[PDB]
Parts: sequence; C-alpha cells; structure tokens
Amino acid sequence: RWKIFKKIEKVGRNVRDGIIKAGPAVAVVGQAATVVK
Repeated sequence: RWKIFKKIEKVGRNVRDGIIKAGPAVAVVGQAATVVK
C-alpha cells in the first residue's frame, strides 16, 4: 500500500538513475549475471 510502493518506486529510479548517471560494472555484471543465471 505504501511500503512496497514507495520501495519499488524509489529503488526503481535509484538503480536506473545510478546506472545512467555513472554506469558501474559491478552492478551491471552482478545484476545481469544474476538475472541470466
């Protein structure tokens, strides 16, 4: 109702903004690898 919403909403823009702003390799590799395997 609020927790999940605010959470997913925040985290959603957080990651994106973080990856777009700078664009680290750890997060990308990790996330991708985790999502793939």
